[PDB]
Amino acid sequence: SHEFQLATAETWPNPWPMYRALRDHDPVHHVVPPQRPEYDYYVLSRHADVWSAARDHQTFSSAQGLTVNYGELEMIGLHDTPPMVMQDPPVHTEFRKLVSRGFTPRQVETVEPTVRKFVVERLEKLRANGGGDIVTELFKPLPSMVVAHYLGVPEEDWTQFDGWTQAIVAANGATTGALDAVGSMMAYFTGLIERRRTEPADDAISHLVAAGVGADGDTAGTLSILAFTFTMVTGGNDTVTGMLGGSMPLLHRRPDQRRLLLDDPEGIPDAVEELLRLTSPVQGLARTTTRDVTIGDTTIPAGRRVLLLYGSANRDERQYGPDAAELDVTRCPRNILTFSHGAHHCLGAAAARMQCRVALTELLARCPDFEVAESRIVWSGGSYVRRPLSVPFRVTSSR
Amino acid sequence: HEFQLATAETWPNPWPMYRALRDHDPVHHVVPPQRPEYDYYVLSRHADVWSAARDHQTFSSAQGLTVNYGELEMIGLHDTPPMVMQDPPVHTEFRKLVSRGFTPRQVETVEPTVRKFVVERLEKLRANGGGDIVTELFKPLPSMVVAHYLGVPEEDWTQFDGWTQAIVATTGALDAVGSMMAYFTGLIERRRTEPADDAISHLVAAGVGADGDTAGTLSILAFTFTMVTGGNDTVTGMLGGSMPLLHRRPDQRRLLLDDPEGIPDAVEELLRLTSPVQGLARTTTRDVTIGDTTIPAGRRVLLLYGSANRDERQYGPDAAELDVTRCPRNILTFSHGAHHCLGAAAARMQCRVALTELLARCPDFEVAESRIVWSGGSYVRRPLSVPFRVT
Amino acid sequence: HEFQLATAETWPNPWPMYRALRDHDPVHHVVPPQRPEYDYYVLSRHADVWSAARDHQTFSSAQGLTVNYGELEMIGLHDTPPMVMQDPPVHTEFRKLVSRGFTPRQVETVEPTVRKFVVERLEKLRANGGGDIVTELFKPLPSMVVAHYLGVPEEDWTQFDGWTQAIVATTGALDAVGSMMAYFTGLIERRRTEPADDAISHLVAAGVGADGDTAGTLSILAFTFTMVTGGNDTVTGMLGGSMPLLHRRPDQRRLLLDDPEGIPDAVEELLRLTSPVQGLARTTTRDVTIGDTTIPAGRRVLLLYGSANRDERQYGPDAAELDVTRCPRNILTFSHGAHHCLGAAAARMQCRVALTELLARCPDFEVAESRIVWSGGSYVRRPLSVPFRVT
Amino acid sequence: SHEFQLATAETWPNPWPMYRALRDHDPVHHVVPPQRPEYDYYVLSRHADVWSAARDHQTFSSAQGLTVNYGELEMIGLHDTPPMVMQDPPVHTEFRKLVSRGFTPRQVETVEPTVRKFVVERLEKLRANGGGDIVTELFKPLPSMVVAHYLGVPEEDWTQFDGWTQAIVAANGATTGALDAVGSMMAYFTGLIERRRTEPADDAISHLVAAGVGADGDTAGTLSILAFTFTMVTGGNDTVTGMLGGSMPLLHRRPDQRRLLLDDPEGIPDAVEELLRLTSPVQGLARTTTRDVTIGDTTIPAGRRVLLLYGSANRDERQYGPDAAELDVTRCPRNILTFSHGAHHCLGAAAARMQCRVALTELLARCPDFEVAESRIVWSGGSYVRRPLSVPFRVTSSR
Ligand code: HEM
Ligand code: HEM
Ligand code: HEM
Ligand code: HEM
Ligand SMILES: Clc1ccc(CO[C@H](Cn2ccnc2)c2ccc(Cl)cc2Cl)cc1
Ligand SMILES: Clc1ccc(CO[C@H](Cn2ccnc2)c2ccc(Cl)cc2Cl)cc1
Ligand SMILES: Clc1ccc(CO[C@H](Cn2ccnc2)c2ccc(Cl)cc2Cl)cc1
Ligand SMILES: Clc1ccc(CO[C@H](Cn2ccnc2)c2ccc(Cl)cc2Cl)cc1
Ligand SMILES: [F-]
Ligand SMILES: [F-]
Ligand SMILES: [F-]
Ligand SMILES: [F-]
Ligand SMILES: [F-]
Ligand SMILES: [F-]
Ligand SMILES: [F-]
Ligand SMILES: [F-]
Ligand SMILES: [F-]
Ligand SMILES: [F-]
Ligand SMILES: [F-]
Ligand SMILES: [F-]
Ligand SMILES: [F-]
Ligand SMILES: [F-]
Ligand SMILES: [F-]
Ligand SMILES: [F-]
Ligand SMILES: [F-]
Ligand SMILES: [F-]
Ligand SMILES: [F-]
Ligand SMILES: [F-]
Ligand SMILES: [F-]
Ligand SMILES: [F-]
Ligand SMILES: [F-]
Ligand SMILES: [F-]
Ligand SMILES: [F-]
Ligand SMILES: [F-]
Ligand SMILES: [F-]
Ligand SMILES: [F-]
Repeated sequence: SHEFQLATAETWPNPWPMYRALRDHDPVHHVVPPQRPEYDYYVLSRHADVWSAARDHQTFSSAQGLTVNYGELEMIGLHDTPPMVMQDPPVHTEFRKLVSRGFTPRQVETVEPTVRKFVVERLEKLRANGGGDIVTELFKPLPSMVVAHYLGVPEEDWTQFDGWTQAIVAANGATTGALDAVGSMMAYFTGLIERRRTEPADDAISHLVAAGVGADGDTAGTLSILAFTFTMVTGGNDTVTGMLGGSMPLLHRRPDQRRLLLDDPEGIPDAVEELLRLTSPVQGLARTTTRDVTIGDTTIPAGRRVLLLYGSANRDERQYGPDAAELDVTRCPRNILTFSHGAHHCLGAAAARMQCRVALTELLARCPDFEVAESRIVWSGGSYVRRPLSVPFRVTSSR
Repeated sequence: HEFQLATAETWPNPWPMYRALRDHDPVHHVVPPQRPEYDYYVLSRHADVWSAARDHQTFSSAQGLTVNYGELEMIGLHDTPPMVMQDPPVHTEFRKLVSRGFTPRQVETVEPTVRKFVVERLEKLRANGGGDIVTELFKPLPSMVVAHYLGVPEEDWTQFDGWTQAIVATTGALDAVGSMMAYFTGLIERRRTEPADDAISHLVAAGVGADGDTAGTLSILAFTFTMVTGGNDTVTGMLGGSMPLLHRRPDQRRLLLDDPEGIPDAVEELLRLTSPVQGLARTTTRDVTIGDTTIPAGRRVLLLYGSANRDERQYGPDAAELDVTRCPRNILTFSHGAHHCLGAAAARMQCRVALTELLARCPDFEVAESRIVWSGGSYVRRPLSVPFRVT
Repeated sequence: HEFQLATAETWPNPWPMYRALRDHDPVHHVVPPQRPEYDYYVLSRHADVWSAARDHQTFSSAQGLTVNYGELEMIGLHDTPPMVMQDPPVHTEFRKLVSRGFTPRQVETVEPTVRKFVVERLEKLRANGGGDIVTELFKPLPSMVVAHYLGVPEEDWTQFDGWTQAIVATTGALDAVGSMMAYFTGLIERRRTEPADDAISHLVAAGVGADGDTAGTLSILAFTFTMVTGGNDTVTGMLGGSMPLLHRRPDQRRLLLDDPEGIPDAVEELLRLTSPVQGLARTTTRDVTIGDTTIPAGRRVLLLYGSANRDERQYGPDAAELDVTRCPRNILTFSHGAHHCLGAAAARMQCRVALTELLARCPDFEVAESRIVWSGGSYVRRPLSVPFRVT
Repeated sequence: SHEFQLATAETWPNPWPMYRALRDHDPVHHVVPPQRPEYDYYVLSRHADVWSAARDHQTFSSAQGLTVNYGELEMIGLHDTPPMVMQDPPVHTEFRKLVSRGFTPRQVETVEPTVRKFVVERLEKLRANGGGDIVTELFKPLPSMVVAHYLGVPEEDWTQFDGWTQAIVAANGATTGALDAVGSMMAYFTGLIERRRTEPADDAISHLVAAGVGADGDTAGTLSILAFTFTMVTGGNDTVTGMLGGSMPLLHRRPDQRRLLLDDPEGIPDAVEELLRLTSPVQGLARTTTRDVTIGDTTIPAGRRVLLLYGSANRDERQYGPDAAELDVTRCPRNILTFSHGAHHCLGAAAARMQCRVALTELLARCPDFEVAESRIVWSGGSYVRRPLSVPFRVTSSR
């Protein structure tokens, strides 16, 4: 297929061939914006290369940015960039230590029931109409509760909070309700932060406040806690949506794979893994070299940005065999990059996995013969996170 | 004595330490016993600092502006600007847009508004014999100008300054930040359909934040925050920092009293001696050699503007003292090069005004040096309290 | 349940967790939430652990033997051997010399001395109905043999064990370490002109420490320390660990009571089921692939000897239970390959003796499983207290 | 001159030409023991290369050993190796943090008087005999007091402690008094450690005990504190001796340089720096690569040991000019490697510097026209630390 090109809503449907293209012919692809040559960068597509890069945080930095956009830490450009910039060990270690305290196994169990309740409520509402938009009806609002949960947002506010969430996530002058939501969200948290100073819980934010972040005047601290929550509200929400929605077409395309999980629900957890591999909600993130580095026969100059195609890595035939491109709920894939590897390995991987499990389990139980109108599926914009905005669902069984 | 990052108790007199460095260790090496890897260098001579600032490709700003490699560690104590600028080409565009909010029309337009406040507050002080000139005037003063450049509508200036003064400060500032944050979100929204001439309007007009951006809208708020705090302290610093200087040299003030036509030139001298931004670091993007010393690539190098301005090698023997008639050239109070301060004009205007009115309405005033209280912070040197007395 | 490094409260029954791993996650990946970089793998199947241990060039020992990358951080809590062995070629020479202190003559020579103590203490216990068989016998017992291999003269064995028992334990052990340290320095000095057949004599005879070496003399002391502690706990572990097993399966004991000619074979079975050294890590020297999983170079990989020995894929369905008649082959209680235990013989002898005398003089004994107390430590599993009762 | 070859007492006199040889012709010299080829290693001699290597602790590890001896962390071989093995950041960071607490400026001031007292006592005793062995009479016992000081050894024990010190430092069956000293030293410290558990000072050791090292049973901890003290007693003692003694011939060879410091004692501190550069007590230490690394046109395989010739680096003409080999007390040398650079930059650099200053100052004041019988100077064994055992001194002025 075509050569590298950052993804758009139009290209998100089948980026797989471009990946194969790169993997089979330009493992270390050099991109040179024809107009702005000073912003050239590289793209890694082979599982092996992407894997090493992600892990070797010493050579491939994060604190410079996570996208191929050099103006990332400035003002112009942004739009498609994480709200917060992550540091590298040792600097990053304090943070990871503290925030991981709000990301324990109890955190998952404590909110799983809520997840299932909602999943079942919406699933049955859809069985009522014998169809609908499973993304709009379930996979979009679903993650918001988990994110609110991890952020330490009290139930009374859940209603209000989800409001703001949905206004912002919708961003991509309809986005005016967005600037508004952000402000609202903004003030809310400075409040919640205040509340936590003396009424701490065990949510990530409580552990940062309790640890002193944004304490006695420390403005920069408070600001970063905010940057964190907004990064969670935005990304933590639609990465899960991307997984759930993105899984629909994969399953639809193969009822035999669906049948396996039907006669034996035990395969679901493993299936979630295979689904995670193929969907790769976070298709790719970039790094900045901290010294001239040589991969294969290409030598990426220091200071250059390199995009790690996690999505291509999870589909690399070299790592997963000939059928890498196909769905195999029994595959039990090892070394997937869906959550990356190394210092920043996703803290909510078990939260996402739980959500996928509950969702897929309930779905397969109540809508054993669902169908997806692929052709009518809509993909969100952005070049890094691959999620669907709309997924025409329809249980070939009603009432 | 040996070099060391300043503190509120060491800010009263860093001058000797600077001389020491300029004279005996131009390219000073600091090696923290606890962390020899988190080592850095300190340039103190005017010629070097000047050349360093001008050479952005070699001395980058995109790594931080502090000598602390672990600055971005949420741990605590963040003596650092609420956000950091990139270097060209990246910075070029940003700077180009924001500079449209820093035009001559911009500075001129608010001057009258500023002079009025200065006079009102000065007279309020004469009506009391004295008072703390920093909290009473110098602190609130720079607040207005920031708002003016951020495009904050006048009616709000009262409510706004309300937060400003809480943030630049029992942490009710958290609330102040939330309020101000949300405030700006609306102002940005608004600016999408009412593009004035403020920096923010020019940014929003470019597409920043204008689209449920997030990140983009957050960087807008980071910038507004930098201005809100940095823009206050620096002016507060210079205006307050000038008090003891003018107090100590009555002969100088006399020159300005007999001939106020020399106040603009005095403003330069005062800026040279105050250097509110005593220093800011950079990070070598390659191994660079200065004199005998060679600084490895990726090393923080603190540019001591404050010292460079007092460098005898540049301003003569008396470089260390007040000479309102000096008319110093090439000062580094606003750095040099790609990051040269955009609010230099705005900064100068506030002092030309403030100083003129001070001298014109309180020709005879006294400052209790001994009772001045400096703020903390190793990079920006400003007084928290400067007891004033007109008589 | 999910995998996790053992603790004194989890040592009572790890068997289920192992099964789980062997059956569902042969090459288990552990990713610490606080430190995803300090991640590692856990091999639990006999075939893999066996192959891992045999392949030293790929799975090195010279990085540490714990899954904790920050093991050598003085911070605190050091669940790790008092020193670490290198891999061939380096290890080859060391092992060659030290192995001369682990000869057949060596094991045979002290057996009688050992059996006597066993009998004395066993009778002392019969004279009291019972007592704690670990503190009363199993703990002091392995002490003698170590001393014997370290070349500690018998008269001292009393004073020596004195320290041993203090160290293997209000930290009067610090003093015990100092005393023992100095003790060995003299013994080494001595050995320069009185080279016996102990391991130390063979080392000193080679030139180690013998020259105001330091380092060299300190490594001698590190080794003697490893032996002193490790060599005790492991045997203490196996002997004590066998108590509940023999207690639980009276039918088994009966087989040994009617025919004590089957005790040597029972010793193997008991070693297979106790695996005092439940596990020890290695560090991949290259990217290596096991099954679907690929472990990156420089990754700690915990070899679960304890699990490999209970692997049904190797010993059949009942692999999980006591069959003194089994005569298990290729157990991993003493690892395999370049680091295969040198004191395997010495270890086996102490149990052949201890067990025979136990069964011969207390055919009818009881162990209060419910009241056994395990020691801490995630790699060596031994009981601190095993209340004994003869009746 | 000849090709690389680890130093011996016989070769320590003038190793400078071998260095130049390497620098000018084999900057990345490959050494291959003819008999044990598996133990091949590399040697860096150019200031630039040695400097980068020392700093880049990520690539060039320390925790594997500090010498070119691969059996370093085992048993056979040792002899010429540090008693303790240093870790790499982050692991090493805790230690550095705690021990540096006992290495403050006060620590120097608090013991400087003692240094000067002793220096003057011995100097005058030598003026008495109008000569003697300045190493045996002063530069050998001198450092012991500072080391005892930093280790937190109470004055009453000073007598006893120095005894053991001298017995061990003498190591290189006369070394029998050594094995004895070590044992004595050994037990002493376990005691001192005990004492510190409740009677802590501000000496390095107190900070480790107070921090918990070797606490509630932690045997490994206690053992490492010991390894540290023995590393100080051995190395901390004779590196200073190497500097002081080694400086004698350098000064002797140039009375004009000595004259400068005579008419202006201010130059002494700077002189100490130039002396430090030329003496390089720690001529070199090795590192182990943690990945294939390429210097120039040579690519040192990972896992290989590399010797960083600090002594050659300080003499590199490229860094210090044409006269790099000569003494210039006004040179004011920048970037010297005498104390290394990076994570392990010597903690006692200011202590050594103080000693050199006091010594050199007193010497130049009381023995302005001393002489050294170079030909009769004796060098200690070992390939890493270059110190003299004997230095025939003689003030061409008596009484
Ligand atoms: C299927 C959904 C998800 C995917 C694919 C995903 C993916 C990722 C990836 C790849 C990273 C690291 C990016 C890099 O630097 O390469 C990351 C980090 C992280 N994720 Fe997720 N994530 C998901 C859901 C979540 C959720 C629901 C939460 C929160 C409840 C979460 C919390 C975080 C946090 C806090 C980190 C930062 C860890 C660090 O920097 O050490 N993620 N995620
Ligand atoms: C006493 C008065 C002030 C002083 C001494 C001061 C000093 C500085 C310095 C040293 C820099 C460059 C720092 C570096 O990169 O090393 C700077 C940049 C800047 N200042 Fe100020 N400043 C003052 C007042 C103001 C005010 C009131 C504003 C406007 C509201 C302002 C806006 C800025 C901006 C936006 C830049 C960044 C320019 C760029 O990055 O291209 N400054 N200032
Ligand atoms: C219950 C009895 C014992 C058990 C289960 C045991 C277990 C082990 C294991 C697992 C190893 C290899 C560890 C590895 O590298 O992964 C080992 C090595 C060794 N053991 Fe033991 N051991 C026991 C008793 C003893 C005794 C009493 C001595 C002798 C006094 C001894 C001396 C050693 C030595 C010196 C080695 C190292 C060999 C080498 O590195 O080449 N062991 N032991
Ligand atoms: C002229 C004399 C001395 C020289 C040339 C010297 C040299 C060195 C060097 C080169 C290192 C680091 C080696 C490497 O890894 O490359 C070192 C580390 C150190 N030195 Fe010295 N040293 C001297 C005197 C002392 C003294 C007197 C003390 C103690 C009072 C001392 C305490 C230490 C300590 C504790 C470190 C370890 C720091 C760390 O690992 O972070 N040194 N020394
Ligand atoms: Cl603290 C933190 C920082 C970064 C990331 C990861 O980057 C997030 C994805 N994400 C978010 C949550 N879980 C996954 C991201 C990528 C690309 C773009 Cl354009 C936007 C976003 Cl939000 C995760 C936590
Ligand atoms: Cl966009 C921008 C970024 C940085 C700077 C300059 O850095 C500011 C000073 N400042 C602020 C305004 N005018 C001057 C600063 C330095 C040190 C410390 Cl601790 C705090 C602050 Cl705020 C200027 C604009
Ligand atoms: Cl020279 C040598 C080095 C290591 C080992 C083996 O490692 C020992 C076990 N051990 C000791 C003796 N026989 C067995 C050990 C493991 C874990 C923990 Cl936490 C402590 C210890 Cl002590 C054996 C000789
Ligand atoms: Cl904690 C620590 C570890 C290592 C070193 C440094 O290595 C020391 C030199 N030294 C010692 C003190 N100051 C300098 C050394 C090198 C070579 C040889 Cl053969 C022996 C020794 Cl002792 C310094 C502290
Ligand atoms: F798009
Ligand atoms: F660029
Ligand atoms: F890898
Ligand atoms: F139901
Ligand atoms: F139904
Ligand atoms: F302060
Ligand atoms: F001065
Ligand atoms: F000069
Ligand atoms: F840090
Ligand atoms: F323009
Ligand atoms: F307006
Ligand atoms: F001038
Ligand atoms: F005016
Ligand atoms: F005063
Ligand atoms: F435990
Ligand atoms: F089981
Ligand atoms: F299987
Ligand atoms: F660590
Ligand atoms: F042999
Ligand atoms: F004997
Ligand atoms: F078998
Ligand atoms: F027997
Ligand atoms: F029981
Ligand atoms: F020698
Ligand atoms: F080797
Ligand atoms: F360098
Ligand atoms: F005298
Ligand atoms: F005299």
